[PDB]
Amino acid sequence: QQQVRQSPQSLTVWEGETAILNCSYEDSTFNYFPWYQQFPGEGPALLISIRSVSDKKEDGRFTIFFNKREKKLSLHITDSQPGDSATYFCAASETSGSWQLIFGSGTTVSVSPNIQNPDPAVYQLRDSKSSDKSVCLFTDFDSQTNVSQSKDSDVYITDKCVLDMRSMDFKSNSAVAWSNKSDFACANAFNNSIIPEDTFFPS
Amino acid sequence: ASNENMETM
Amino acid sequence: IQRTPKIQVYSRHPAENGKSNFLNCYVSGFHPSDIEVDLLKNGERIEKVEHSDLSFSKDWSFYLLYYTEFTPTEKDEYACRVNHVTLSQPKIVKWDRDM
Amino acid sequence: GPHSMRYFETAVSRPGLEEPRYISVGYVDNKEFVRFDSDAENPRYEPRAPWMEQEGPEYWERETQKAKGQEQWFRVSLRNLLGYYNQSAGGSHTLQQMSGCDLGSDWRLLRGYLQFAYEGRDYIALNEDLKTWTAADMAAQITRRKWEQSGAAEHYKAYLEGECVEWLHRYLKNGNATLLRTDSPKAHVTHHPRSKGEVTLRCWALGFYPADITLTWQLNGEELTQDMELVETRPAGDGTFQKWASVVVPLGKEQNYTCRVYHEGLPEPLTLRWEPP
Amino acid sequence: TVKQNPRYKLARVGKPVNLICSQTMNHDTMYWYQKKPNQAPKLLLFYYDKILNREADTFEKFQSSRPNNSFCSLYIGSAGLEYSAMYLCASSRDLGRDTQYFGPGTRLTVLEDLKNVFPPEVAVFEPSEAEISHTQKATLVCLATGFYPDHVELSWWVNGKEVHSGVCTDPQPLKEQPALNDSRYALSSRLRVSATFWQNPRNHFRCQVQFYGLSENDEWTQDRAKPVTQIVSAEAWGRA
Repeated sequence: QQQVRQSPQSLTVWEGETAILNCSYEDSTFNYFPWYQQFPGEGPALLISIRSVSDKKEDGRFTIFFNKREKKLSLHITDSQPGDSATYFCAASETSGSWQLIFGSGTTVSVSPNIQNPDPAVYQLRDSKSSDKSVCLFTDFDSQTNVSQSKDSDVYITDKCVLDMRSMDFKSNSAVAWSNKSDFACANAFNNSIIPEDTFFPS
Repeated sequence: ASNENMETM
Repeated sequence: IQRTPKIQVYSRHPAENGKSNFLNCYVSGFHPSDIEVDLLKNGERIEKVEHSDLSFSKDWSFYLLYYTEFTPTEKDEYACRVNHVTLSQPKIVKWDRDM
Repeated sequence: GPHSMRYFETAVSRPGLEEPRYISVGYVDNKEFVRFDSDAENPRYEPRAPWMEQEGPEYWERETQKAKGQEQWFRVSLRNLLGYYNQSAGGSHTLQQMSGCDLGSDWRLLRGYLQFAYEGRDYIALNEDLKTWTAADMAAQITRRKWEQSGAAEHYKAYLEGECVEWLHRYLKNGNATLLRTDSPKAHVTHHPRSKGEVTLRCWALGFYPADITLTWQLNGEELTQDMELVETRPAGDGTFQKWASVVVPLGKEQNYTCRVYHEGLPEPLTLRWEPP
Repeated sequence: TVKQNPRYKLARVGKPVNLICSQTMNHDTMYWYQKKPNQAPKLLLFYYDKILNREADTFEKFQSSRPNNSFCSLYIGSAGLEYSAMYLCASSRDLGRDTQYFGPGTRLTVLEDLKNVFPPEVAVFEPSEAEISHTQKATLVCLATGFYPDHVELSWWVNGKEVHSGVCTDPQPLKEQPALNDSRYALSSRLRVSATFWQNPRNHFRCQVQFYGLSENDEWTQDRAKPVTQIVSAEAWGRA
């Protein structure tokens, strides 16, 4: 239609790999194409833009490749970092209404960090006696591993999240699972999730 | 003296 | 709908050979505002042509007057050439001292 | 007697350009006093009357800021009109405005005016009450719905009843010597030879202000119409107007035909006929 | 530099909603957008200097006022479930191609009743003994449970100062009972530090959760404590 189409809806790229973020339009009247980047709890900010007259614009790692004939443009992040993991919006503007920006659906990029020495393990955190729930932690696993939800409704489990320890230049993935039920244990906590076979379980 | 219009069409 | 201009070629004062006057070309009742007006002397364009700035009537139709300083003579022929989107080619209206 | 102040605004969209051509023309007693043009080297309000030079530079800067704001109002409105009528920006579109007030003989507000037009056709117009709106097309009803919710009519009423009247009062006091003038027409009948035993008598009317005039040709006290060839009232250039009325009559009975001119600032309608030299 | 407060707004159906936006940059244009999940930010209306322009497909739903260049507000007459979206405010120094500086935004959820509003239950969990033995690190897990709506802001505090280093928090909170609607939410946070840092009793660890719910002028009739905009925290020092 007379809108701005953005593909893919979500993209998962490894640290260092080149991430291609496509954007297509139908109206030939569009001549200005800016890209906006928004982080969680923050509004979109101008990253890099391009005009109809230019076919390529580079700003460090970020590069926009534009094709006026095919009416398509793409954003390239040659050296992907976990700090780039944000939502990207492709806007289009015409001379008629230069003040207005027609944004695309968006692309949620997720740069998976490279783990130098992976040590997958499931640990049990001791209760603070204030709560009846026991907390289980699956940490230091590779980004290839996917965390799945528990079959039991009473057992709550959170998805894979990354932390950065700059002072030690170390990054690690973590997953939290908890339940107040007595039959719940750390060994049978992440049973539904396809966890590595070399996962460390303490005796 | 001329007048300034408020809301647009 | 677009409106065709109303052309009138005349002099400021009654035409008298040897006596100085002003040749006027009044184009009114046209829409849109875009118009091409040129005053002619024996088929040739006049360089010293002045015009009144764009104005529109109560019925939203545009109007402007094109004037030049001239000395009328029995031999010389004057006319006004106007062009609008409502026309197919520029319209040339001859100047009559009796009208 | 009666007075009036108007502001004839125009906005012609230019394809391939961001801003349109905005021309605001101010009038006092159907005569130009202020003018703005975006096409000008330095776009700002300029006086078109010698008595208007009395205003300080503070006033011109205040009015230029109004026009610069209006230039953008018409720019966004022109884009909104494209969406309503489903048109293209690649074509030229005109948007015109007629706003002001007309005062009575007692220097009091008689009526308030606010009229809009798109493509030379009536779009939206503020009613005599200055509270309700008149919408022609279904597109103009969207504008009416928007302006009724934001209360645009209330803001226009405040100017039309207040500021528009307040400023006109001081404009009349600044140049009453040249504003109140009614130039009486100079009439003369000219002889012209025509086909066979027929002649054309052209009754001329020159040097009159305002343009509102009437030319009549009659035989035995009976007005002649659909046979009398008249011309549209045309400006001379110096600030006065011209008009003529011709009729094909037989030679010999030409003295029976009489011409009458009806114009304001004349004690009684001028009656005249052809004089043989 | 564009400011938007509060970050989260809670309103009842029919009641009027008013969102303010500050810029303090002397910008001529100030835009208002509507952002729905996995959808493009739709332009609602904008204010150039003192001139207002509302989009033809949304003018009936939204109104706007601008007293001064710095402040521009978005007004909603009668609130309804269809308005439940984020409202982003942008500002530009011109009415053209120049950069649009967006604010942090305001997440608005409008419901039939304010009965299901609950404050969070924050509890810190001391790192695993096996984690300190196997790896040179220790992970602290914070747990916020039984809160409604989704409106929460988690923060980690070490020795009185806020830290972002080794902090991992879920982007969206998990549903306690996802099978049925009008369900309470749960959020988890992770704080990874060195083994020596946790074993030291001098070091202090605190988990702060900024809850957004009812206001000072909000209606309440129930016997249960008012779920007003409050701060719930959990403390832990360490074990040698």
